[PDB]
Amino acid sequence: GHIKQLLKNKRFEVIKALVESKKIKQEWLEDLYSILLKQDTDVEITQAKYEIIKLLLTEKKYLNFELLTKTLNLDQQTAIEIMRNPFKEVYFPTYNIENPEESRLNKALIIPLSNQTFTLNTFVNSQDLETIKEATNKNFFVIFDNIFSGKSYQLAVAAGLIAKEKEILDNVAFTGEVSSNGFIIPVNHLEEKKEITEKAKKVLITPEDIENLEELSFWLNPEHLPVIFIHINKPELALQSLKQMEDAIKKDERFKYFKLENLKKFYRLEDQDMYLITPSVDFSNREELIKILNEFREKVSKLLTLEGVIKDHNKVVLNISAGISTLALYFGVILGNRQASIIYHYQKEYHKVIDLTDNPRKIKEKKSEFEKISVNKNIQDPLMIIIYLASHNPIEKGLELKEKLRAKGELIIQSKEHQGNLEIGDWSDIVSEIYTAIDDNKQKENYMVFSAPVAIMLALGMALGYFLPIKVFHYNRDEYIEVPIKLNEEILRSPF
Amino acid sequence: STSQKATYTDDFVLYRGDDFIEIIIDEKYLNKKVKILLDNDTIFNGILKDTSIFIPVKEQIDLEELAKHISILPEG
Repeated sequence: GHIKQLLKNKRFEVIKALVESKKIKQEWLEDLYSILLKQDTDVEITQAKYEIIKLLLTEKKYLNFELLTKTLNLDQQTAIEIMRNPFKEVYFPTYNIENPEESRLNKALIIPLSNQTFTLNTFVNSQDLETIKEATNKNFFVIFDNIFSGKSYQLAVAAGLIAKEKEILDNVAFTGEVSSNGFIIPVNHLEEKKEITEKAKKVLITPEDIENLEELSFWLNPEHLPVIFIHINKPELALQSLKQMEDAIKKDERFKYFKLENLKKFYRLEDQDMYLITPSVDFSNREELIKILNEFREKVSKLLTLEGVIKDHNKVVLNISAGISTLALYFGVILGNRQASIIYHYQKEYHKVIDLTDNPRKIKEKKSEFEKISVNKNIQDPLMIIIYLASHNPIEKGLELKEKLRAKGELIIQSKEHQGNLEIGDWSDIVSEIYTAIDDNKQKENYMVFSAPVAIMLALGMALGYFLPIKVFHYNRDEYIEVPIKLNEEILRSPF
Repeated sequence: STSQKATYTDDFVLYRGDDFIEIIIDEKYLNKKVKILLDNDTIFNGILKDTSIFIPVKEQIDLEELAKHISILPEG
């Protein structure tokens, strides 16, 4: 046969070329399987082995149990697990000054097993794999696509064993050793490895980025991966504000492993993807507001998709803050009440004030008894909604606008026995009560003004949706200007 | 647009190199007088002592068609 002839002549590049072209006779398979047992004397043999295994795993018409058990001397359970369990490919760089063949971004194919850990490569030390098995509490079969020295692959193999989804392993490479109790150990030649990985258009994770396997698992399989979105009015305070938000995230027990650089590396994000700058906003300009809201939409959708790495949108928590209450209202209206998030309030510390991680749809629910707000209602067809929850009192200008714009009705809402200005605290109940008052007194056409913090307005927008025909007025300095965007326009429909 | 690196027939195996295409003739034609023809043009005619015949590749043609075009013709 051709395979016996080529193997006799040690034509491993031609054998690998035949395997990659998937043009393989069944009668050849046995010989191919025997190649898996040859000594890894040069890179041709190892690459041929790797491609043979990948062909057996991708075109399972060549995967044969009789050859797996008889030719590879595998027990029945391990062979069947190789047949059934899916494989993962992870990337790891190696730099050898003496040999350029060993300086490369190599791949490791990993199949989880139950009670055996082995490899088909002869140059790999068994105890190095047993360390990974002990650290991850998972037995595994592993094969490599290049000959190399060292154990810098331990982090990549642990990542392949821990990660539930294989998408994040396509853009991220790993280097470093692993201890028995799950400690990541530093490795040499970080700069050349980073150069190699970025040359291959991938991001590299070094032992200085993550401390242990638990931190790695937080990034690989997150239950609530935290992303950041902060709207600011001061551009030169962008990065600083981001750092503050990072610190604000670290104060949460659920996100103690969070690091901005680790998020940017793992999910291929830049700083600009997490904030929005409005130098001078005109709330009477429809086109400028349209552009700002479309930018907000694009950035939030990118943060929730992350280039397809994230499958479940509810498994991502958007830590969101703003700098303008009027703009925060539309931000909340667009964001909706289905995405898990955390609304913060900036008082020089970015304090968490509203938490919608577990159950996002619980703002739309109303209250039968008002406990934190006081309402002065007069239900008529044109309702004038006034919200007083800040230091400045907008009630006078609110009533002046009420009779100035020929608004008959009146609905004033303010805090209960807190003397106007509100203190830091849990603000979900306040927003829920305001939404209750607004929805229970909804009319055909209504106008709304407010002097309130950004978080309250953002959560109120998330609660309202785009179902209410409300006209918003922005208060710059002693005067109100109509925002030319109604809160019920089709452009504000929440896609999340 | 084919990324296939190799193909096989009953007589030879085509392998795609960097700047060449290699015909690996079956060992059964060794030390025998053969005539290897690409289409109707002669690429070899003599005693085959080396099973490898290299030809230039220009346009990354489908290796299946090229294998359909190459033929080995022993004499005797």
